[PDB]
Amino acid sequence: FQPTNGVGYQPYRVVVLSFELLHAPATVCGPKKSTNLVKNKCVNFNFNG
Amino acid sequence: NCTFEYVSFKNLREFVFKNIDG
Repeated sequence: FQPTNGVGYQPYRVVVLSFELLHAPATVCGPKKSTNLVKNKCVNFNFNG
Repeated sequence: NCTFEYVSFKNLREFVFKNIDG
């Protein structure tokens, strides 16, 4: 690995993400954006499902 | 092949362990 090496021979950092889902509940999920809360008004609420 | 990992007389320590749908 040298500065003058060809692009094919230049170093490349490789990061592979693999996602495995077995017969078990899933822990790693995406973020769940939440809206602001309003009091003293008739609203349709959803708290933790 | 791991599928999980978590890290955090005088005493009566009672415990109840159970499994429901995994």
